[PDB]
Amino acid sequence: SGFRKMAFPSGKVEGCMVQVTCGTTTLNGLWLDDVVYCPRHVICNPNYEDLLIRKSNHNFLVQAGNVQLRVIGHSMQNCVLKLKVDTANPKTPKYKFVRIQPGQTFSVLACYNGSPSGVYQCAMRPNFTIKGSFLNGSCGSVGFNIDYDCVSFCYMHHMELPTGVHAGTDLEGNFYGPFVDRQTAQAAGTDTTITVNVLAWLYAAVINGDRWFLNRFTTTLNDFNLVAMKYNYEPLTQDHVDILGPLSAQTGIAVLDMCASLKELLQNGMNGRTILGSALLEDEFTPFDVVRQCS
Amino acid sequence: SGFRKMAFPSGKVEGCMVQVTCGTTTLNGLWLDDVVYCPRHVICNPNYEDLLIRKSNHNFLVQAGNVQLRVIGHSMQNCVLKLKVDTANPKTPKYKFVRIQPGQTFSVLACYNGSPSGVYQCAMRPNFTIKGSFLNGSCGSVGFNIDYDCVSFCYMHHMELPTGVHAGTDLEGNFYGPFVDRQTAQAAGTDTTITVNVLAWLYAAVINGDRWFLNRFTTTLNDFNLVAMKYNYEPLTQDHVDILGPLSAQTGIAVLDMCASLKELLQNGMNGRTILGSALLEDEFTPFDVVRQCS
Ligand SMILES: *C(=O)c1cccc2c(I)n[nH]c12
Ligand SMILES: *C(=O)c1cccc2c(I)n[nH]c12
Ligand SMILES: [Cl-]
Ligand SMILES: [Cl-]
Repeated sequence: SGFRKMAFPSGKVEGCMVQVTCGTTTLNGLWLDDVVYCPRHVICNPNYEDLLIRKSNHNFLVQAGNVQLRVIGHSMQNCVLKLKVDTANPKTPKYKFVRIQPGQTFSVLACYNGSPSGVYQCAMRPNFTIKGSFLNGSCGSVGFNIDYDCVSFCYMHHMELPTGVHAGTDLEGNFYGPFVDRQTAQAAGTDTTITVNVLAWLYAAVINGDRWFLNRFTTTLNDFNLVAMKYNYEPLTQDHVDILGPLSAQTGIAVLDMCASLKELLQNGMNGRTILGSALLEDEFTPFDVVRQCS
Repeated sequence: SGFRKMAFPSGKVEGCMVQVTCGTTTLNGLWLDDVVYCPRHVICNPNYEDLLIRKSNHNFLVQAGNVQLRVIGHSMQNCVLKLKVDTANPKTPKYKFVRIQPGQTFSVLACYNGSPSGVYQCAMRPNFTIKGSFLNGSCGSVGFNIDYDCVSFCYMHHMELPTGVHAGTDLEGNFYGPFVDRQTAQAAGTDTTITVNVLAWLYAAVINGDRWFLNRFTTTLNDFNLVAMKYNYEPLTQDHVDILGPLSAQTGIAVLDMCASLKELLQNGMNGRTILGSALLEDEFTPFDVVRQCS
């Protein structure tokens, strides 16, 4: 019983975190086999190809705890620097670089000066920002999922935007969203609520005995989607209805009956009631998150 | 910027988690130096001294990943079993066994069959329960804080109570609260809201630019405490006012001015507004948690 924002155990990622310094700029890197990955900003209008051609291997200080790693090669891939080192990280887990979709969740290991500070779950918002928790020095901190023994790295932290939300890249240095790794007027676009996640979370609440918000009513996909649009919820698709199948089955509540409940919650609010300890409709749990945690 | 329920990085604890089996009962243990700690329930009205005297070392299967640990001694300390093993855990961190107070937070590493599944933050409620997330098999999962390099273990998971909340022990096997490790009519007592934490979190919101709920008003400790009692909030003490000092100073808001804001929030509710992404007054962040995460 119970329902928490649960992160993956961070051990496998902690053994990969290093400190990278160039000049008087320090930030975090990720040490997998004999490569260290970090934000190319570590070498800072800028023209990064110009800035990098002016560097040598000896201009990069990499520290894994105490041990200094010798840099023997450097190259840029999009917004990430790859520092080749003379030692394979003996703690390298099985890993993959995957890009996630808006609406998907991942764990963030927040790190300062190469030292892990804390782990929390995040969703990629529809507007390709994340509502993270990051202070000066967290640049290079990574986001990940773990399946069996395999770490799927999906995010590397770069920027804080003016609304206090966060912007970064996948591990091949491609930004999520229309953001750049320099100072501009850039701002988060308008965001939406992740409908499939809100329905997943209502399923979690049912599995955990919160049933107050249910009703005998139903609706069609199309009449649901007309109320969705009105309250800045993204459209529900048949794929979404299909991925909610296993939760529908476990609870005996049709997806379109759960939609009728959500329409009533959006039209009436909660009348001072809570669901799974929240007074608002939570949208940062995926169907997979609910199945992973509930039973 | 941002404010998340952040857990400690779990690596140091993951390297200590083992599986313990006795008969057909399996649960989790904690392997520190040459001792394994687990819930004595693993040997299950029961009379545990009777049950334990009937066991031998060979009746305990301890598995650290694949490696079977040889049990060379067994003893009971309150509700915890101590299995002496022939090998010191080479991954033992610096550690302490500390008992926490109601209102204090800790990280939970939820584990199944000796394998870590997920990490989340919990508070010890005033009624000495925790609102955890635990499924069958999580028995033995531990709660902890980390200071520098030192793991302070504070909780070992035992029971789910009929409201779906959780009960366990400190690492010397002394229960938090008036609970026993057997089936009875036992239930959580009435709970209260942790006032000092709610004020800490309002400070976090200010540090992060949520200031809508502030007012020009003040109150005394005693007039605050009269509204506290009415809404099932615990009393605020001068110690509490003292521990809020550093957050008061950083924000320039007197503790008793923040109390006046809280009284208004309790009397009026939020009028459909949010604070740090919540529509209700959050009480599971300590003053230390806010200082740790904010700046
Ligand atoms: C990390 O701190 C980081 C990464 C990319 C761009 C920037 C900027 I402008 N300031 N810090 C950055
Ligand atoms: C762990 O599962 C555990 C610990 C203590 C007591 C009990 C009981 I009764 N069922 N499971 C227990
Ligand atoms: Cl790999
Ligand atoms: Cl120690």
